[PDB]
Amino acid sequence: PPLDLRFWAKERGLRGKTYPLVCHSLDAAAAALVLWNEYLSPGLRDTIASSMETDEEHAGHCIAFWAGLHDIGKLTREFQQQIAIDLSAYPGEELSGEQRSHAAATGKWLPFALPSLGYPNGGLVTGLVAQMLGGHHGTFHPHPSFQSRNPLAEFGFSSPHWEKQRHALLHAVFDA
DNA sequence: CGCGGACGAAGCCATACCATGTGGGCTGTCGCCTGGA
Ligand SMILES: [Fe+3]
Repeated sequence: PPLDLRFWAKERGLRGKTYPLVCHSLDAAAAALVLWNEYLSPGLRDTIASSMETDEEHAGHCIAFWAGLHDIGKLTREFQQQIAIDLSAYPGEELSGEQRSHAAATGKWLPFALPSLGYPNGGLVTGLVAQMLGGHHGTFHPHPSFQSRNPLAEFGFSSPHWEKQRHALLHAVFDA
């Protein structure tokens, strides 16, 4: 699916301009890498890399992709509808009023989409990383507790259009 | 001297703006008189 550039990532004090979400995800991941090489100490990187059974190369790669996903939860409807943006393109997912923050949205959606990329479904690694970046605003949220065998739809993610776009963004930052 | 009644001693407290649609049940009338049935 062709990725769209209408979705926002930053709106405060832009004098009427909108910033694409994908560019924020990517430049964020880049910040993760450059800080992973220039800022962090080699010994601490030995600590983290050792604790995660991986090496600097793939550990840095992983956390870079994770930073690139920090704000993926912004692809809801209450998030972009905050200002006048045309949403009639993709129907469904009407306003329920859960007041979820984008960080909560990502923290609750990641444990069920990324398994197509290889993380073990229901495992621990995907959980810790999911809540880990999902709490990117200082407050961590609990692990997803669902009672329906279709968790994606019970959390309010039922439109195949929206899900197809966020999967597209996921894959985009994944090969990037 | 023996004692009633009343109080007081604490353990407690609590950084990345908007809405509401409803109802139904009670009252009595004449023209009067003759004729025919
Ligand atoms: Fe964020």
